[PDB]
Amino acid sequence: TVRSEKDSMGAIDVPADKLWGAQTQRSLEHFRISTEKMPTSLIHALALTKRAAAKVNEDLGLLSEEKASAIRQAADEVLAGQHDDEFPLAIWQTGSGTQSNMNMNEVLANRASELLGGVRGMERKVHPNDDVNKSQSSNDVFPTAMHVAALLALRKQLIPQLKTLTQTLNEKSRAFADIVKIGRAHLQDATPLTLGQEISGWVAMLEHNLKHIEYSLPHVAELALGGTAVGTGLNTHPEYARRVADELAVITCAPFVTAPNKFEALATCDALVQAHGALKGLAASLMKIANDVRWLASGPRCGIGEISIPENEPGSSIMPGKVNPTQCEALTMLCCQVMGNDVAINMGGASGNFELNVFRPMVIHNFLQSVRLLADGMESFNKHCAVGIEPNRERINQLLNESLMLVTALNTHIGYDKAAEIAKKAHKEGLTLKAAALALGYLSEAEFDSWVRPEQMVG
Amino acid sequence: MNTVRSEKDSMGAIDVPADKLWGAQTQRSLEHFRISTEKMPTSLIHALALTKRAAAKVNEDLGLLSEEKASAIRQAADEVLAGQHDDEFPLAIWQTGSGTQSNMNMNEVLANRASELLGGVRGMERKVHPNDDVNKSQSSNDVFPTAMHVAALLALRKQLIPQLKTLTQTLNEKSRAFADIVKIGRAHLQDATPLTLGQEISGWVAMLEHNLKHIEYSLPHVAELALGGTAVGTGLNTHPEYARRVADELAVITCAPFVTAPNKFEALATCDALVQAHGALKGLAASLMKIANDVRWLASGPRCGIGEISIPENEPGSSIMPGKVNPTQCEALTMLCCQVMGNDVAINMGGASGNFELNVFRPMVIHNFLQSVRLLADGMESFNKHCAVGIEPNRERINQLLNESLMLVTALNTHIGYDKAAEIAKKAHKEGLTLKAAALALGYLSEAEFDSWVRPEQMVG
Amino acid sequence: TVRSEKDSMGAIDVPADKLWGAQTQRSLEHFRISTEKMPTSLIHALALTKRAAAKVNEDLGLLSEEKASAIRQAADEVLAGQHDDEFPLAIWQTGSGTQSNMNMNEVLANRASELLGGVRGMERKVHPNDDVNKSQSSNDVFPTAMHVAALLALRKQLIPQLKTLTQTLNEKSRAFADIVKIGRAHLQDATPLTLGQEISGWVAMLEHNLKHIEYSLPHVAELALGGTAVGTGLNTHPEYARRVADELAVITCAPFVTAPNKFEALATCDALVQAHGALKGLAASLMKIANDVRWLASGPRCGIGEISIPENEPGSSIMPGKVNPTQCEALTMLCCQVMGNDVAINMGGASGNFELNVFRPMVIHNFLQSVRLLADGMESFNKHCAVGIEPNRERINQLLNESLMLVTALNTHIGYDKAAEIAKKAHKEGLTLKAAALALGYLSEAEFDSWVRPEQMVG
Amino acid sequence: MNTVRSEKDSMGAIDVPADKLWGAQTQRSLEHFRISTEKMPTSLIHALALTKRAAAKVNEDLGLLSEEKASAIRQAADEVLAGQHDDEFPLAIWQTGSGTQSNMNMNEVLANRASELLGGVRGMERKVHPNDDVNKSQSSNDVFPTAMHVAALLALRKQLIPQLKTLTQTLNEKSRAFADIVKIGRAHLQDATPLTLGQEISGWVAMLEHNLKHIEYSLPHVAELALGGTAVGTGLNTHPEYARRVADELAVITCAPFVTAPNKFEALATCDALVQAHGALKGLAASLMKIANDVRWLASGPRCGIGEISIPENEPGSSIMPGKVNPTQCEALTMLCCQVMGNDVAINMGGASGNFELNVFRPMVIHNFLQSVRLLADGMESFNKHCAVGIEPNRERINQLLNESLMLVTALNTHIGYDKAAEIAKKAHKEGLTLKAAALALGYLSEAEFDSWVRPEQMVG
Repeated sequence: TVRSEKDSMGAIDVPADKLWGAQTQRSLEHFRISTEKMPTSLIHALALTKRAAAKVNEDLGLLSEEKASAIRQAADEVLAGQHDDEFPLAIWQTGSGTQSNMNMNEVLANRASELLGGVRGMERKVHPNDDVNKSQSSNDVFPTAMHVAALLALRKQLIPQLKTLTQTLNEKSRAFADIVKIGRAHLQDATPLTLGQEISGWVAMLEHNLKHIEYSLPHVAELALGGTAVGTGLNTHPEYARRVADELAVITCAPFVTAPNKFEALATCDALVQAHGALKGLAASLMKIANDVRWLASGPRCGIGEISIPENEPGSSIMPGKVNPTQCEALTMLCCQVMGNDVAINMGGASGNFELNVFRPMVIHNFLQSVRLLADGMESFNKHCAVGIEPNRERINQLLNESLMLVTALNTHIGYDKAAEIAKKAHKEGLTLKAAALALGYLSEAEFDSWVRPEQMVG
Repeated sequence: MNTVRSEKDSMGAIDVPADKLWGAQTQRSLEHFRISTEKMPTSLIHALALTKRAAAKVNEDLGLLSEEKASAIRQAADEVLAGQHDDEFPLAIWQTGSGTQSNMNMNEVLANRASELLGGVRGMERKVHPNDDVNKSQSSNDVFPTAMHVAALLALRKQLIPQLKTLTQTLNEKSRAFADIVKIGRAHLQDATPLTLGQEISGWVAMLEHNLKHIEYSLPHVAELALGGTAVGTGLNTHPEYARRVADELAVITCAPFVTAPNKFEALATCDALVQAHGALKGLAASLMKIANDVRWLASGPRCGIGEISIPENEPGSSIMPGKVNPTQCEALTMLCCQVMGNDVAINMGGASGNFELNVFRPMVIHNFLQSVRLLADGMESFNKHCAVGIEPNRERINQLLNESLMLVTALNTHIGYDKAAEIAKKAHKEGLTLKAAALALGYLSEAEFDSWVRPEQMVG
Repeated sequence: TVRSEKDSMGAIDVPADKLWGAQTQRSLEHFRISTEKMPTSLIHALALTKRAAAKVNEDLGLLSEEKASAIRQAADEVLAGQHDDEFPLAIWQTGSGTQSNMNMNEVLANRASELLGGVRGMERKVHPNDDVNKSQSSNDVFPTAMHVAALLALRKQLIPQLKTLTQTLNEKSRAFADIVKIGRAHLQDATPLTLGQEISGWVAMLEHNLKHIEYSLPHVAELALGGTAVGTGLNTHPEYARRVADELAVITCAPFVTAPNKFEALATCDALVQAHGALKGLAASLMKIANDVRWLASGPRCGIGEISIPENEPGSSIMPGKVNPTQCEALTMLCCQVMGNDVAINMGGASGNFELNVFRPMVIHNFLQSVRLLADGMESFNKHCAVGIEPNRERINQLLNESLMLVTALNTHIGYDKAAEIAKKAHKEGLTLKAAALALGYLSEAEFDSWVRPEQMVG
Repeated sequence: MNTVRSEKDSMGAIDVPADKLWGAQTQRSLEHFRISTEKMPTSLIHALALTKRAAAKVNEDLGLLSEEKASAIRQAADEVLAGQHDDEFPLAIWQTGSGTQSNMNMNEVLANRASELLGGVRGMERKVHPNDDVNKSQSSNDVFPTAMHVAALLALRKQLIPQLKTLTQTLNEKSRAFADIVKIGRAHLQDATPLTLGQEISGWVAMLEHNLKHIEYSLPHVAELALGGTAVGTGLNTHPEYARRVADELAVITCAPFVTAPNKFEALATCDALVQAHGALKGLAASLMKIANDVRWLASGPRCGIGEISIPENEPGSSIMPGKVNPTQCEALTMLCCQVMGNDVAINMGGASGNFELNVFRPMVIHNFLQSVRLLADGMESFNKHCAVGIEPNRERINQLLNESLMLVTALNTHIGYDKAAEIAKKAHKEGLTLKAAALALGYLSEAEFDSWVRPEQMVG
């Protein structure tokens, strides 16, 4: 049920049905903290990093073809979801990510050995440090995997969902471009605008956020691999750093480059501090959009009620028409999460010392969580709420025409004094503007209808 | 004034303005830390003056300082406390992280002024000396944290807690006045089963009562003073009774329960008491944010919002816009609540960043802490007098919303059964009717029965 | 492989081998956001809440004995770890926690039905809403479970580990009470103190933190259950709120009480905002302690090196004596996490509206994570680092006696001018204080040894 | 001055100090928002004056305002910009959340002063009118966000970016000067394989270069101006060319690339551009924190720390304490970096909290944003001139640490093999020896061979 594996500290029992080795087993004794583990995106990015390193080491004559090919095959099995239970280590580990680096080295070595006709364990044909970790340090591998996971997640998950939600809201803005509604400023009734114009503000917000996120991508694409222990690249081939970045770009189809300054790359998490700045911007914009949606949908009788949203959860037959804005609640909650995650990242990023930042597992745990939250939240809000936003046209018109805000349309036809007198009488006596104007005898019903045109007050 | 006076320290001579009372170390700090515009607040300047006044009294008691000098230093400190020397403290928050430079600012100003009070002059011929006399038995390392806690505890006791109690009393009065006014509930922003306006306000009251207890729990730790720890916490170069005596003297002159810190290493190496006390303040900020938001949403209108309450109108409006009242006190309060949340993060980072024997993030920590206390105290004072005391219900609007809602339908269940009550509610929702109109249209009851049976005052417990 | 369950929205297929029902299945369609789920502590607290509600409903004659007993048995199975895979829902759900409330209602009803000789599904003998949710709302159940989980986690995990770490450091402080070392202020050499005194500062910090955490417990012990939908308790028995709090106190052995104001209890997360304030205080104290440990252990040759710590991970045979402070790295990282979690909690807690705060899943996700991180982090730091702290006595003495800081011991024997002259000569020429004093002929070697006593300079 | 002047608004009459230029709405705000001590910063006051100067010019171009009045308003605004009226702006940050009251403060001061410039008087007989003339074509809702972006973009362009470039140049000079000085590496705080001091400093340089690019990426969005959106974004009651014309005029007079916001609803309902730009500033704060910490740790000593570099000594020391230099510039800089992190949270909360057509957290957002810019700009300026320009290596100490370390042992591998090199390192560690002493004791090489083979200058790439 167990096998005996060894490292420089001695022998330790490892579960026979697992592919990790002595160092991963020791880490399970020493970092038993909470429940957060490396996310799949990061495990995959680590496997890609090892796949690329093995290819380059083979190209340079440093690693045999049979070993490099077997390591790549084992890495491909990880990427294909065959080894999810082989990565048991906590986020809350050595701050360089050494323990997860060695977790990947051991799993890939033991599995590659089997692919070459050997066994897992100390009789293995492929070796975690001498083969799988060749030319590498934990110090440069972990930040490489951080940036690979971050850039691919932004490109493949977050940006597509942002574009999809933007397109939905742009369609709604055009569909509702002629629906005049009351403005609200300071929460008070205000000058009118169209529902389409209000939604166009949400659209422009998401378009601006996309640009800010795109501006953060070039720095995240810079990779530390090749800096080795402290940034000098001591005892590596002069072409290794460029070659491994090129190979990662090939296999991922993304524009990875080697970091021009390896000391900045090892000593900081600056690219991720900056990129997460754009994500907390998106979180503040999504919070505002989600709040507008839920407030505009509030009711069905004692709130605003200008729009309806899809009803996705069962309700009580004695409470028909009550629709809780549950997608808005999930989205506003995760937006608060992103703001907190930004603080954790900022503290970690501010806390490097000398040649190495050792707050890395926590930084990437927060960053990749924010990406999942924002991408999946935008997907869910789009599919289950935004695509179904519809106006309540009678309620919109009732609020608009019963308000006091259209009174300025009378200024050019009668006095400002008379228009103001009409509004004051309406407010004091609970009348519409039309009823107050007729009672004062300042105009005809025909004149009011001709002169007070909300569709001429939105430009 | 253009004319200068030459002042000296261990580094040499430097020119200071002839009409000012500070000395060489203040002038160097003024010239070397030209960073932004934030300076020590008056509360902290006063706390430093109190600390020097107490230290002079105890040094005299112990035979270490002459009566002549001790009395003159106390007189100079009382002038600072009386507001006569605000322009003598020009230094930035963004200075040395121990607050050494502001300690020396007080030492120099008090020495030069005490010299004049003894018939002498300011400058290098002074009769009283900043380090040998005004800083006797002290270090910057233990003086600045002492002044931090003196300023913090007095601000909490004399400004924040009284204003919190006052706002709580006002809202308790409103809760009692409106105890019989039934209104629609709102959960998830959706219409919900009713409660009274008094019950809703009682929630705000209970929040403020809980916050007071949390703030009170933080006061004993802030009352612990570092003075007597000297440079690294061991008390080297102090009389064995000095730490206790100076805490006692500060307690006498401030009428606050200051005590010497039982562990001077914790007192010098951390800002932990302020990290914890500010945790209670960010709790109060979250509660005030919610209360302020309820007030402004409930007052929203005049015709396209909720409009269940009115608030006092303090700012001019437009003649052509009767009935519009911007909730400006609510806006100031929600803004400062956000400020307190950010200040908490700055404090937490400074508090987490001590090294070995000394935390050197102190000016920044106290700048944020005292700002949060001013904002919460003055914000509650302003919100109370300019909004809370004048909150009133709009009774007709409250009843209109309640009677137009679908949420009173369960009052029918005991009379006609669940199935028919649900049928009425569904018809009312689908057809845009009141519950009464839907019930009459189906023939399930009369108007008199509806009015007899549907009683909101029986639906609030 | 599936069964058909029903709610008010219609029929939906549910996996036959699962115990949840229609509403939980719908939630899996609508809240597919990230990977964070309710933690075990919260699932258990929900089960305890349902167990207590069923007991009280039976006492009041509202629920049959056979149904109440079967519900309690099913809840006990959850608490015993038999149903961990029956709670699949995301944190990022309806902000009142309705979906997780219904998850518990459905699992307990389907399982209780089996315990009464029935089946799971629509033929069940026990009903999720009419039986398991009797006398309750999601609005008051979820905050009750939040406070039950929070108070029990603070009492059973965090406070014991805090006391254990404090005891270890108190023992180290006493053991090292006579070891004089150089002080450090502003990172510069400073007046001496003992290693025991320095550690006593850490101890006093942890003692103060325990008091602050204890002060937060009475508010967390207040429970919302009995306030029902909006706080009025409409259509509940007048004794129900007190009875359910009493029953929770009995079964958990903790001092739960009914909240004296149910409107504060439903409309806010104030108790948890305040309690988390004390946890971020602990995080700032632990950050400082962990940093002192790793800096004091830094080296082995080019840092401070005044203490040694246990070596828990393998190293390279060509780098003997290098010991990375990996427990300090895990602890400082999780302390940053707690600071970020506090911001997320503060935003959620500030964001209630009217009768209900609907940021609750996110608030409790953060709060319970901080408790796990701090409790497990203190356990790990204690077991794997603090218990093994030892002084490097020769290095401590070398730094102390080669510094310039002991010079003030000469002030009372010779001039201050002469002592200052000795220190300046030592600094300019790279000498010890003793060598400089002898070169100036200001004292004998015997006088220096008699007069310069570090053990007399620490009080 | 005790004597008053009666000023009027729509609400009635109120007394203002006779020697002041503001009017009734400023006086009401001053009296109703007595909250703490933070006021509008001078940069924002100047941006509001620039906005009114540009609006007057365009209104005159469009035939909407007489040449007489437009020229007088521009003259009054230029007086504000020249620093002649700082005491005419007394209002708190903690005011109405749209900044209406500070908009009116500028309208009233400029109208009363422009009246005097036309031969008239201040007060109700004035020749120029705050709302009809100075606020013509404008709303508070679009003026205050415009002034926010004008102040923010000019502060970034004229203060922050130049100081960032200057500090970067200094550190690049140091990196080149020290390119040949090999020192011990430190990873996890543990001794590590070597690098040059120039290489280590090149990391700081590269950080500051990256930060400059990130800040530059944020400038186009801040350059978008809300002016012309009026009350809710539709531009009702403006000439169709007004929004473009006023952005063009602001671009001319400031020499900065201001443009009208393509979507006025986004411009009025959010502070998104400032949320994003402040994200780049908190990035810079994290980088500066790391650089400042490296400097102070590397300079720590004089005898019980690292001590690889020296820094300028700017503050007096104790005669009895030669060689001790507190890193006070590093302490001021690390403190303000914490402040920027907290300010970011306050900004994020305000930015997330817009409702419908208007974000009303604006005074708080701009107070934090402009503070962060002052702190980072002035902090970099101060750190550069008072610390960075004078950083020097301690060459003997650098070499002592390098030669006493165990981390040069791999230079032996090619000569004697891994096994013997590892044996030497283990013996040196266990017995407290240098690598050379351990190698000689085992008889594995001579002293001349060790000196020939162990070359740190060959171990840095």
